[PDB]
Amino acid sequence: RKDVPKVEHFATGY
Amino acid sequence: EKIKLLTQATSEDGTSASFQIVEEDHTLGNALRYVIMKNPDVEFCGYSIPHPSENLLNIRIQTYGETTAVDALQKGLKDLMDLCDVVESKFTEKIKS
Amino acid sequence: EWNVEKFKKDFEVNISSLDAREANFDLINIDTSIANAFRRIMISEVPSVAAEYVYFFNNTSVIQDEVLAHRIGLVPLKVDPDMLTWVDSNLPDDEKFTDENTIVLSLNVKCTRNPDAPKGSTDPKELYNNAHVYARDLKFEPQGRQSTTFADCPVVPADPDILLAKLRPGQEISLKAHCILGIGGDHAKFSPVSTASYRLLPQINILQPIKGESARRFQKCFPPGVIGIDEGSDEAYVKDARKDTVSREVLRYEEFADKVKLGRVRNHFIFNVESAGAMTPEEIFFKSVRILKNKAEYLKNCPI
Amino acid sequence: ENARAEALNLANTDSQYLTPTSGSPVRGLIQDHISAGVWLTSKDSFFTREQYQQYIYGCIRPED
Amino acid sequence: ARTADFRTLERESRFINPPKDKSAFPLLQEAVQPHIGSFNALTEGPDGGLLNLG
Amino acid sequence: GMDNFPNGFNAVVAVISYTGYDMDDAMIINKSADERGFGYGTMYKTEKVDLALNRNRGDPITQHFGFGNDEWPKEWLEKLDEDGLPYIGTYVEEGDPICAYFDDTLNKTKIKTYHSSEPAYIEEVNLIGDESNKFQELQTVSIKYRIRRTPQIGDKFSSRHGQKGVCSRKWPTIDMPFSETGIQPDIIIN
Amino acid sequence: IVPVRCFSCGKVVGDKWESYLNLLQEDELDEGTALSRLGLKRYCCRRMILTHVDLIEKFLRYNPLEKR
Amino acid sequence: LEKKEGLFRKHMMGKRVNYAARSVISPDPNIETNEIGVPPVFAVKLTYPEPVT
Amino acid sequence: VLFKDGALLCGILDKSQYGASKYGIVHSLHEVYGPEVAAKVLSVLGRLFTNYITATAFTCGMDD
Amino acid sequence: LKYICAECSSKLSLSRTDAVRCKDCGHRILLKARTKRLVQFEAR
Ligand SMILES: [Zn+2]
Ligand SMILES: [Zn+2]
Repeated sequence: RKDVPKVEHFATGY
Repeated sequence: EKIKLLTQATSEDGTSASFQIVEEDHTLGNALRYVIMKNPDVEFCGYSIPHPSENLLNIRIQTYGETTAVDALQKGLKDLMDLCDVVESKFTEKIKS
Repeated sequence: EWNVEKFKKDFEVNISSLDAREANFDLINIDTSIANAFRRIMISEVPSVAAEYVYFFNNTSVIQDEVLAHRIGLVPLKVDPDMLTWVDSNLPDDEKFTDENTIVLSLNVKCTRNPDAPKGSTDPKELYNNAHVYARDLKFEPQGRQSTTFADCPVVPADPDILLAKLRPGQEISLKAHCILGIGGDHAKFSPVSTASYRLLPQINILQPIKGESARRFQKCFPPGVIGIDEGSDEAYVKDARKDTVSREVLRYEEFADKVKLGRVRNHFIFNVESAGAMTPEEIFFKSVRILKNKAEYLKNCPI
Repeated sequence: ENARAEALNLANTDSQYLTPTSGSPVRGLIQDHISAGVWLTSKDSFFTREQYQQYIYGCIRPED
Repeated sequence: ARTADFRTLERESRFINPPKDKSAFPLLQEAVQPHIGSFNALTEGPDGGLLNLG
Repeated sequence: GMDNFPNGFNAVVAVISYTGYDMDDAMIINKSADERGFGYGTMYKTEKVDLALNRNRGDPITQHFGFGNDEWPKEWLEKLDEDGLPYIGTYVEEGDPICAYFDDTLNKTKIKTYHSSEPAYIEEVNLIGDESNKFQELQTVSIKYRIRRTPQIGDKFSSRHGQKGVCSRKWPTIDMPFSETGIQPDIIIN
Repeated sequence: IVPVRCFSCGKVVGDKWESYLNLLQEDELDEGTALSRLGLKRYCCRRMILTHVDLIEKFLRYNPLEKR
Repeated sequence: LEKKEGLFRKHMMGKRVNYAARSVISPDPNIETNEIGVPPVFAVKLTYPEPVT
Repeated sequence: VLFKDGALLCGILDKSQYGASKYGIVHSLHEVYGPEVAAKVLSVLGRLFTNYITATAFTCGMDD
Repeated sequence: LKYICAECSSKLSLSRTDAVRCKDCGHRILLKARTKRLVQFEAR
């Protein structure tokens, strides 16, 4: 079984 | 009108009383509670809402005596007025910079 | 003995990213009660203008009349609130509206295919004129003194690029709106602010001396602009608290669980006020504080 | 008024706090308030004067 | 790369221009297949479907 | 191809016991999110109106659509305003004149009431002809009612896991809890 | 039928549907970068542009006022 | 006068009633346990004959 | 739990103590002061835990 | 003037007779058409 393949946010004012 | 006093729960001397406010909510209630409790004279201060659907606020003030709870109210609002007035001047200056 | 003067001395502001659209000022040495009161007043109570009382003369589009009316109502205008007056709402309709208490909008769009269309084309603009209906199609036919008053203030949508509806050949829409002042709490359509929230300034309390490459991986957990590395002693330290979102990613790692407590200061509110094009965030904030002052004054003056 | 009195005094819910099946109670708070009580009454709870007075007043409302 | 996809471009193209060939998502066709097959075999058979035989 | 028939909406849910108006299965929608049009399902309802239900083959009816030359009550032209049928765009209240037919049996026109519960809008009125060459006067009409169903309280929402519940209360946005990013959740479940 | 106003937050996104389509199609990108360049940061806004079935194209070609 | 739908078990041991209503229930902790939530539509609908003293 | 002269001194509230359970604190309060006072106490507890839970909410997450 | 064909989609009118007959189609189904009529509303 092969695992599910993987896939290769700022504070306010930033 | 907007503000009324509850003679049902008032005290004979007036040192303890409860007030009912129309068209208000937590917004005014929490700030007013903070401002009034800033005054060391009052013994008990707090706000209550009958039911969320109704836009009614109930505020109860119990002083330590020698001061009418009505006076403790208008004392708080005047402090509140200045409290929301200092920010304007303080905020305006930072705009200039 | 807390006092107004003590509050004034301790209180300070730090405007960070003021902009014609967004504000990011800070509040310092103030209570969460007043901070939340300001937040709520900005979100709800601050008056604004939006369309309602829409009158339809004709419509045949796929979009229903109710949906179209609601969609038009959910539009940001440009006129400042301090140019209009409230409506008594207990008046005959003719008396219910005047020059200085409402504004009038008209759409009256008609769609028909243009014969000159390139072969094998699917673009609606080329296939038919007036294929899409945009906000800018809304006019602001004034009445009476409005012509003089709005000479330098043409009533235009704050976002003329929004897509009210799509049309087809033989498809026509004609309506007539009536925008009034809003109070926000009545309906979210009267929201001068997209969002006026705030966040308390995060506080990071480093206990152990974090040094070596272990400090570097500690640097990695937080956003890049938060943690700093002391070149003098290879020591991790806080560089900018505001730069950190509350992630608690360090708590996952067992090594740093005891080395730091992710506190949060209680008198440092990082306000973040977006806005619609009606008013600037600074103007709406001043409106909110003045509204609170007016509330307090009215409450004081009304007898019991 | 006879039916009013019967409901207010014999059929009122307060008069029926118990059930004749086994005498056990049937009326009370259920889930959210149970969790709230567990968290509030724990020793890890402390409240300043403002919070304490506010909770008491909001819970009581003696004017009613 | 990605495990799934919204296929917004395909959806919009299909909405604007319905196919003029074999319809997409054939599985729906072979999901209503039993009824169509029954009604066809009622007449589309080796010898008059099943109605002629009956 | 289910995408061609989408239903539901993505909601920013918060698994939180905050308002206290939801213990067993109730849930709370953000009032503003509703005002933004969080869910605006509508009801389309059609009914058949005709006068040949009592008519037999060889006996044309003395009554037919329209109304005139009588002392029919005024104000019917509020929505029952045309030579044959009401306007497509109208707000039908209860008991409103759905359609008017002039009758010679009584030598006067009679109308059909709304006989429903919720006021609705006319969405489509279409004219149906007899399959036979029964030209006559087309005493057969089908109309469609459009009903707007904004989600009030007690309207059953659900997720894709059987977690059905009712709208406990349209919680005001300001009183709704918010996050660091400023998002105010729209759907609250306990 | 693009949602004019963000349901949760309230940021106007009706204008941005056509821009999103153009940025996705004309220039080769992915949805995340397209929304970033479009100017959406919070997922409360990102919903109504990442997932919106444009049921006006399919729903519209059944015009009754034009010959088929 | 029948088995289960008879006049007894349908109009003598149970009847339709006036001044009654039915609806669905929305929980609300903000009301007293011995109280009920009456919408204003019912309030203008249900009436009580009360003499004037 | 150990009440004493109308004062909680040990333990915490629970479903057994309040809600629908026999020999609970609310049950004993009923036994002592009648059913009316017990009903008022239940109403007051419902109001209190509602206001308290708003101040500090309760939530379950995948981490649990 | 009204009563679109719904088959050939052509506006027409009736004369108390042959409401079926679309002069261009003859299709026995007719569909009414929205006119210029005031419709008040609420943007909520
Ligand atoms: Zn948003
Ligand atoms: Zn035709």
